[PDB]
Amino acid sequence: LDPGLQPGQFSADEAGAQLFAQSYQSSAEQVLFQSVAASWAHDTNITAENARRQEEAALLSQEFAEAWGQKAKELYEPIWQQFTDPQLRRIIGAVRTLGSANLPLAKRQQYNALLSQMSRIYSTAKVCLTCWSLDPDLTNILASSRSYAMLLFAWEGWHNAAGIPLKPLYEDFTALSNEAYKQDGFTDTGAYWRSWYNSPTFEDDLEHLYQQLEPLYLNLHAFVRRALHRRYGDRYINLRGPIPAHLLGDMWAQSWENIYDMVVPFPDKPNLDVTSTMLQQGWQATHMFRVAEEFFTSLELSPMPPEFWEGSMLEKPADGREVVCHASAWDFYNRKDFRIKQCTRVTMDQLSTVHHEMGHIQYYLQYKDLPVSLRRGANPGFHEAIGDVLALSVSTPEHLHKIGLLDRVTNDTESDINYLLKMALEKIAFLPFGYLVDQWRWGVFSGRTPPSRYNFDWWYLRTKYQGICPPVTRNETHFDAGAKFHVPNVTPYIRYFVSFVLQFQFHEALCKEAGYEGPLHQCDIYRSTKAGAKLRKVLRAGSSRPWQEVLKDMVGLDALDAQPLLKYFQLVTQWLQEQNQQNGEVLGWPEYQWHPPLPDNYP
Ligand SMILES: *[C@@H]1O[C@H](CO)[C@@H](O[C@@H]2O[C@H](CO)[C@@H](O[C@@H]3O[C@H](CO)[C@@H](O)[C@H](O)[C@@H]3O)[C@H](O)[C@H]2NC(C)=O)[C@H](O)[C@H]1NC(C)=O
Ligand SMILES: *[C@@H]1O[C@H](CO)[C@@H](O[C@@H]2O[C@H](CO)[C@@H](O)[C@H](O)[C@H]2NC(C)=O)[C@H](O)[C@H]1NC(C)=O
Ligand SMILES: *[C@@H]1O[C@H](CO[C@@H]2O[C@@H](C)[C@@H](O)[C@@H](O)[C@@H]2O)[C@@H](O)[C@H](O)[C@H]1NC(C)=O
Ligand code: PRO
Ligand SMILES: [Cl-]
Ligand SMILES: [Zn+2]
Repeated sequence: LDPGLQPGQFSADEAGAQLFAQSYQSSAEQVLFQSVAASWAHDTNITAENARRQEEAALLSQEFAEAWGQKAKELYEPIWQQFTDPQLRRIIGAVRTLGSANLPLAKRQQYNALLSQMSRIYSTAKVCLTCWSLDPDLTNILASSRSYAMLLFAWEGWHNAAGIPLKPLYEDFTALSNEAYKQDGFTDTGAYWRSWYNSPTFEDDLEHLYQQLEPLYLNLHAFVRRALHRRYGDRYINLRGPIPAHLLGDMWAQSWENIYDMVVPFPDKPNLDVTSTMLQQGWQATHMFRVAEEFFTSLELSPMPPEFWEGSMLEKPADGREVVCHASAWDFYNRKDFRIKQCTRVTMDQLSTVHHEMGHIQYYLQYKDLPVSLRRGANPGFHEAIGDVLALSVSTPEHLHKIGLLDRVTNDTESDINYLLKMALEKIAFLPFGYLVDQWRWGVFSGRTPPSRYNFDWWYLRTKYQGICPPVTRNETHFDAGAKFHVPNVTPYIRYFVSFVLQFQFHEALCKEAGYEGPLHQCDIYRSTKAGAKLRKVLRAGSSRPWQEVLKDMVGLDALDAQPLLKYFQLVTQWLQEQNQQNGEVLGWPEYQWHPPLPDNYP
């Protein structure tokens, strides 16, 4: 570590701590930036050499965090919690946590290399028949193929190709991650992740939330299973059993909007899937981003800077380069460079993703002048909710009409049901999955789930919550959790469950602030500068203040609350409930053991 990056001398009182924090900040931007840059160079161009460079950058980051971490502990570890500047408390709090910097040198290297190798495995995995990539090839098949056998080949091929080789590395990563964070005072890595929400009752609170949301999920599930039964027959669909995991339009069955055309209750109404219109109008990735950008500026939030357009990767490279296609938003910590890396496809659901990612960027733009340690969301769920809130307005038939993607719908009860169903397939279907992923990972981190039970416990949770079953037999050679991006890429997941609840709280508060007075689900906050000012306040706060306070200022409540979500969906909730009772549906999957047979002569 260069002497210019070393911590100097500071007094052991609150005054000296302010100077310490300032000095940290003065050096941290350079170190964080070199690391984000190397990560970028790798993720947009996966090679052995770029991985080597990224790891080298990661090592320097760890060295810097060690030097300043230890100095913070030495000087302030007792007294810092009693400092009366809450922002300073948060900075010191952040700096004293070394994470992987706690590992001895050889283990830091092992850890850094594991991250590289798991990332490589997931993002370069292919299914050969030459060979299909996840994005766009297998994504497209799962989205639009209605051949049972073809869907199965894609689902099984993907889970096999991505999951199996990840398992040994993931075991090694879990052990090292735990060793690292134990030194920071946490029982395991999961405990560290959960600490970001600063709630002694976090897990209970999520459980209570889910209890309220579950009946909506059960009704949607029963309704969709009925349609699937009509399409695929009694051989492949059990009306009292879990749904085969490959039939819901999505590799992870995490969102079901791609099977909308199968379940659209009133087809004679205008087609709410505007994809073919985007295609006919010649929309490209770049136009999707401009359209998203303009919504932000309509709220008097920030446009994307030139560095964003010049630096971002908005399409899958045509040069055959290997990239991490999974959409992400990047803060380079230099207050100038902000980027999105997305293998953008021209679809309606991709348009929503563009908004999601740009929500992240907008947060970055708004809090770029805070000290580095405070450049985070009020909690990670806040960061995930921003773009989704705007996307709720964009999805409304009225907004789609405003932007030339839809002919004015008859504002009647049946148009409402269509729309709320399409939204339910996207938002309600996700809830059990958003909830279960970190439950699996928390179990792994605590040792409750050893490698010998990785798949057993994954499918337990997948069945328990989503009511799905694998369409082919799985065993512990398979590592099906590994075939979902966030696991090998070590990105926490509970943020999304939190987000999916919170975004409806945001939507309600912003719509009220916008002076809108109709039904919640028909709200469009486009061009509300009052709604923009309210959202801006949240964004500029970063992690400077307790999330409960920031939420109170915004929404009038200091807690996550399912009621705004329920109010938004109430009409389709009622309707689905009636369709299910009239069809004599069983709510749930009491034949919990059931799996479908193989298609004739597979493969
Ligand atoms: C589509 O049609 C629905 C009717 O099914 C319209 O919803 C209605 O919108 C009006 C006007 O915003 C609402 O009246 C308002 O009531 C509040 C008090 O509740 C009052 O403070 C306001 O002054 C205003 O008069 C009405 O509540 C609402 N009706 C229902 C049943 O929700 C909707 O406006 C139409 N949407 C579009 C986009 O054209
Ligand atoms: C992808 O990454 C590789 C490195 O793994 C890049 O290859 C280097 O490019 C520089 C600058 O043009 C050359 O001078 C070097 O000879 C290359 N270095 C090595 C170690 O091979 C490559 O340019 C990157 N591709 C793209 C499209 O950015
Ligand atoms: C786990 O299963 C592996 C392959 O699965 C088998 O073949 C597929 C196509 C299905 O028909 C399935 O029922 C079969 O089990 C086996 O190669 C492997 O031996 C199994 N691993 C262990 C550790 O038992
Ligand atoms: O794709 C995923 O898994 C998460 C959830 C929605 C946004 N990104
Ligand atoms: Cl999180
Ligand atoms: Zn996100």
